[PDB]
Amino acid sequence: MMVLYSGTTCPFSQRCRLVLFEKGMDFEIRDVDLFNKPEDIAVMNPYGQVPILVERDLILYESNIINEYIDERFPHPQLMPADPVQRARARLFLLNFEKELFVHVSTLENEKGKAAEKSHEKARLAIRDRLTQLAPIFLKNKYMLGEEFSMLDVAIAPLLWRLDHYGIELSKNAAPLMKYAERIFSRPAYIEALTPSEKVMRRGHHHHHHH
Amino acid sequence: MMVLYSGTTCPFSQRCRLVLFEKGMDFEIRDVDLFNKPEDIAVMNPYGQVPILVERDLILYESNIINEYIDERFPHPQLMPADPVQRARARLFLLNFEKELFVHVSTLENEKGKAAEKSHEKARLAIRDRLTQLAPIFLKNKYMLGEEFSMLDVAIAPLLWRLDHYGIELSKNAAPLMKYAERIFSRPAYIEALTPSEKVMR
Repeated sequence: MMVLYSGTTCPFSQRCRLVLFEKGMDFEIRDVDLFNKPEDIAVMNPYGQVPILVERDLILYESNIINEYIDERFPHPQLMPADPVQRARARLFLLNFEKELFVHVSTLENEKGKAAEKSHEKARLAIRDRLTQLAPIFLKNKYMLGEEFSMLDVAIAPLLWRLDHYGIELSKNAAPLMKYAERIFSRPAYIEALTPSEKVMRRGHHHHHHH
Repeated sequence: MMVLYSGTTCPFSQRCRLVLFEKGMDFEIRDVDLFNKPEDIAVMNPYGQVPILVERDLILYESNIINEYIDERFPHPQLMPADPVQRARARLFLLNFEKELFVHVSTLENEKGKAAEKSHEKARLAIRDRLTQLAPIFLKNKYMLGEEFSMLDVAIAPLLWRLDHYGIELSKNAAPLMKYAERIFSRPAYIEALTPSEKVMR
């Protein structure tokens, strides 16, 4: 019985929720209010961040560490490729996502106040530029690795969900990336892993994916 | 035939050289120089950095990515725990070392000039503080994870080799850490992986 400490609107936590729902596991999600962070969070994770996975005497944090652990323990569906060559390639993509995309997500989530407005706009522009570079991939490819859903889709989906929430506008040539986003958002495990608060981030001009 | 593009004094490249000699399979080291960096380098790695590994049509960069792939291609000796819980813990420890130690190694290796002197000192202080926290475990641990040599030792060894080279002066509590460092340096694969240029640093 794994317990996941999950921020209600935390994109990193959403990665871990999505993995758990995709795998249909026995788990308990403990909702954490990041506006009022309990002290146990910093006891379990010296960096004081969610998500955190607790299973017996095991405590993991960092969403990609947690998800790699879960994928090895419960490989159905297999989210990291089983072939070693393709797995290394995928791990390198995940690493580049963290450096080129999710450091800016962290900026948008963590830096606060009028002093952060400049860094937020830099973060929005960097994300826009990099996402636009990814877009041509999704003309030929259903998901990041082709036909099969993978950890790459898991890792990036919470950012694609939040483009409107973050005030990030893409030019029209990024249309394939948004068709890909909707392919992820239509997945039944994605629909179920969304928190009620995350559902409210969906822009007012677009309907919700349903079963 | 694995090919490793290697910086002859690059600590991240030394990580990969160490892993390759630990595994003992066939491979070729290609030295890369700045001003002799082949134009092909940007196609392999758009960040323009070594180390880079090539095997058939596979191209990898980032030392931990390269080494993790070598560890899985050639299982023995295993550089990560076989137990999934222990391995997850070790992957988390490695990730934390990148943020707590090797971001500062990168500052020392890459930032250049008088503008960088301030950040170089900040990098030296941060490394000193973290290594001081770490040192007491080697009163009781042969290697980072205990009795078994692992990727954690691989990852940290080029930094430990370079403490004098980087001008990093450790606190009085570092003696167990330095005895641990000599335990890595006396490994036959570490001796093989040292370049003539690295040997001069100590």
